[PDB]
Amino acid sequence: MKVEELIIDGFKSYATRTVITDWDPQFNAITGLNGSGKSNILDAICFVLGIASMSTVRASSLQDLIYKRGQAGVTKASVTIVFDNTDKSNSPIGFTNSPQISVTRQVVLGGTSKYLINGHRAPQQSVLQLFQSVQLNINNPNFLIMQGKITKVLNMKPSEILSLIEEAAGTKMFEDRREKAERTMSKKETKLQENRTLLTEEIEPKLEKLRNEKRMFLEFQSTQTDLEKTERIVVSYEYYFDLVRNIVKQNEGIDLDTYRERSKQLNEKFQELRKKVNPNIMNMIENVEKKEAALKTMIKTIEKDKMKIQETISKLNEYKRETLVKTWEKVTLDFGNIFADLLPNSFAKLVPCEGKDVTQGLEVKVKLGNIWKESLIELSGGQRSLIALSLIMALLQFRPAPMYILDQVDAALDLSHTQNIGHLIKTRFKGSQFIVVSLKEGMFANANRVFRTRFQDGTSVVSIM
Amino acid sequence: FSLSEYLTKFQTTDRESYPRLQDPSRELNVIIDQLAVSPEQIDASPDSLEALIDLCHDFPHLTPKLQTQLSYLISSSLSNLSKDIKANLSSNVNFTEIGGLIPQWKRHLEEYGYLIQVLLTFLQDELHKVSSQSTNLNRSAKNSKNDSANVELFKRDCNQMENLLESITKLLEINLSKIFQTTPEKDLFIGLFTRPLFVLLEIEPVTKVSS
Ligand SMILES: [Mg+2]
Repeated sequence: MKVEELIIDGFKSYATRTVITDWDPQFNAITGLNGSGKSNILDAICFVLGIASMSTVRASSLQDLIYKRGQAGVTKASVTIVFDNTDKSNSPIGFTNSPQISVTRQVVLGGTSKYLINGHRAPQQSVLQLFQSVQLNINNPNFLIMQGKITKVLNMKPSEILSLIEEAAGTKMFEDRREKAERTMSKKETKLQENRTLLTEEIEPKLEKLRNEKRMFLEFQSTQTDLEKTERIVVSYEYYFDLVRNIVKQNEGIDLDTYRERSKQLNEKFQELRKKVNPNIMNMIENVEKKEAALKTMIKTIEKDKMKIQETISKLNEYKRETLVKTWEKVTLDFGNIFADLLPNSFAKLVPCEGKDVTQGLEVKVKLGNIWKESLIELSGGQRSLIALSLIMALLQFRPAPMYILDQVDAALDLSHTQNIGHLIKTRFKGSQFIVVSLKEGMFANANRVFRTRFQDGTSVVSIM
Repeated sequence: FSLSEYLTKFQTTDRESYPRLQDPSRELNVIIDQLAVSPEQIDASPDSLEALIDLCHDFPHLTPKLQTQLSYLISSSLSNLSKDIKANLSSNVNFTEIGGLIPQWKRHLEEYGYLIQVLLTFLQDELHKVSSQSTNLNRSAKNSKNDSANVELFKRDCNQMENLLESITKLLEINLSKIFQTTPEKDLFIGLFTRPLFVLLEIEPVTKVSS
C-alpha cells in the first residue's frame, strides 16, 4: 500500500484543502522551517489511521484537531489518504479488485468522528481491521517514531519491546482479541451464572407447584365427568319428549332425595375447585415444560460453546509462542548485524528477562567493543537513536510494513550518521514507503521526493521542492 | 378405536422414532380405492385401522406425490363426512337413527382428528425445519438452485396446509355439542384441532402469507 495522494481538510495547521501528490514509493522526505506543519502532516496520517490516546497527536480533545479549534470558519476536519494497489501481495483482504483505496476520517464540532472508505461510510472497526492487516496499527506501532521519541525507545518497558516483535510476528491482533475475549467471556459468564441461579430459585419451584395443580386438575376433571353424567341424569329425571323416556328406561327408579343431596355435594366441591385450579392448566404445563426443556438445552449448548472456545484459544497459544520464538531469533540476529553495520565495533541483542520467559518481555543489551553494557542508561542520545533505528530496520528485514513514519530521528545523530541513514534508506532498506521529517540536509538530500512545508497567511502549504 | 391413549401415545412419547413400512404405495393406493367410494369404511376392519394409523405416522418418510395425495385423502374424507353429518343433523329426522350413527360418527371423528393432529404436527415440524435455516421464504423471488426447491417445498406444504384448514373449516360448521356430549371430550376434540395451529403460528413466514 504505497501512498499516492494525501488530502487534508481543516486539520490543525491546515485550513484549506491541501492535496499532496507525487509520493515516491521508496523515500519521501518532509522539510521546512520551525512551526511550518510537518508534524501536523504526520499527525494527519496518524489521525486517518486511527488514534485513541490523543497525546500522540498532541491534543486534549477531538475538536482541538480542527483549524483554530473549529472557531475560525472551518468547522470540519477531514483527512483523506489514497493508497495504490499495483502490488497485490501487500493488499488487504477483499480489496484486491480495486486499484486505489481511499480512507477518510471526518470530525465536526460537538460530536465524534466517522470513517469512509472509497466514498462509502464505514465504522471504526472496519478501517481498524483494514489497517491492522498490513500491520499499520497506530495504537501499538512498530513503524512510528514521533518527534522527540527516538532517544526514548530504549526506555520502554519489556512488554512494549515484546509487542514490537509480536506485531512483526503477526500475533498482536490475536493477543488483544484474546484478552478482549477473556473479559467478554467473564462478563457473560457472570450474567449466565445469575441466570442459572434465577432458573434454580424461581422456575422449578413454580414448575412443581404447576405439576401439583396438574394432578389436582385430573381429579377435578374426574369430578367434571361426574357432574356431566350425574347432574344430567338428575335434570332428566326431574324434567319428567321421547328422548327423556329413553334415558329414563335405563335407570328406572332412582331415589330423588339422595340424588339431590349428591348433586349438592358435587356442586360444593365444584365451587371449591373452580377457585382452586384453572381449567386450562394442561396446555399451560405443556408450554412451560417445552420452555424449560429448550432453556436447559440452550444452557448446555452455551457451556459446551465456552468449553470449545477456551480449548481453542489454549491450542492457539502454543502456535503463537512458537512463531514468537521463531520471529525473535531472526529479528535479534538482524538487529545485531544492522547495529554492527551502522555503528562499527558494536553489537546488540534482544534477550528474555532474567529468569522469566521470552513471552514475558524482552530487553535490549548493547556491546561496544568486547564489553557488555549492564545498563543502557549510560549511552548517548545518538547511540540510543542508532539502536532504536536498527531495531526498527530489523523489524523491516523480518516483514516490511508499507509505511515507516520517522519524525526527526536524526536530531541526536552527527553529520556522518545522518548521511549514512539517508544512504541506507535509499540503497539498502528498499521495500517500504518512508515518510521522514528532517531539518538536517544530509538526510533529505539523499531523498527521492522532498516536500517543503511553509506557513503563509494563517495556513500551511506543502510545496513539492 | 379410542382417542385419549392414542393422543398421549403421539404427544408425550417420541414422534420421529416411528417404524418405516416397506412398501407404502400399494397399501395407501388400496386405502384410496377403499376411500374413493366410501370415506367411513376404515372402521369395520382393524387391519385397515392399524394400516391408516401407521401410514399417517410415517409422514416425514414418504415421497412428495404420495404426501399430497394423502393430504387430499384426509381433506376429502373429512369434507364428505362433515357434509354427511351436516345433511343428517340439519334435516328434520328423529333422534333415534342419528343416535345410532353417533358412535360411528364420534369414533370416525376420533380417527380423523388423530390423523389431522399428526399431519399438522409433522407439517409444522417440517415447516419449522425449512424456515429455521433460511432468510426469507414469503415469495419465490431472488432464489438459487436449492433455494427454489426450498421455496417450492414451502409452497407445497402451505398448499396442503390450506387444504387441511379447508377441511377443518368444513368440520366446525356442525354443532359438535350434538356429536360430543360432555365438555371434557369436546374440550379434548377442539383442543386437538386447535393446538397444532397455535404451535404452527410460531413460524414467522407462516403468518406472513395471507390465505
Ligand atoms: Mg515537529
